[PDB]
Amino acid sequence: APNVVVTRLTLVCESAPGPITMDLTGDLEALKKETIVLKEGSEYRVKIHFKVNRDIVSGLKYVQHTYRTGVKVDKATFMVGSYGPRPEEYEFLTPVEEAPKGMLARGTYHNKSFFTDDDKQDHLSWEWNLSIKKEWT
Ligand SMILES: O=C(CNC(=O)[C@@H]1CCNC1)N[C@H](c1ccc(-c2ccccc2F)cc1)c1cccs1
Repeated sequence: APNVVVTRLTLVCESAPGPITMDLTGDLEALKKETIVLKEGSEYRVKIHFKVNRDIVSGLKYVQHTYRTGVKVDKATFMVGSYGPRPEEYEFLTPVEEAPKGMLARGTYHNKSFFTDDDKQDHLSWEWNLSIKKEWT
C-alpha cells in the first residue's frame, strides 16, 4: 500500500439535490462512464479525499484540467500541503467557485485530475466527465 492513497472526489454544492461523488479506488477506465451533473451557475467546491499511511509528506498538489472539445484547456492548480500518517482519510477543499452559466455553458466537459507533490509523484491521475445542465435533472 503506497504512502498516499487518493480515495474519493466530491463536488460540494449546497444546492445539489444529492451527493455528487466518485470512488477513486476502483477501475479508472470505468470512471469516464460515470458522469456527474452540475446545474449551471452553481456554487461548488472540489473536495479530494486521501489517506497518508506511513510517512509525513509535503508539497501535495491537486491539478485539474478541464477540456471542452475544440477549446484550449482550462487549467487550475491548488496547493494541498503537508500531512502526516493516520487511519482516517483527510479532506482537501478548493475555494468556492461558480460553474459557468447560460445555454452556451451547458454540455459535457472532460476533466483530467492529478494528485501529485513537489517530487512529481503520481499519487493518482484520473479522468471524469462533468455535465452542466439548465436544471439538476
Ligand atoms: O467558463 C470557464 C471560464 N470561466 C469561469 O470559469 C467563470 C468563473 C466564474 N463563473 C464561471 N471555463 C469552462 C469550465 C467549465 C466547467 C468547469 C468545472 C470543472 C470542474 C468542476 C466544475 C466545473 F464547473 C471549469 C471550467 C471551460 C472549460 C474548458 C473550455 S470552457
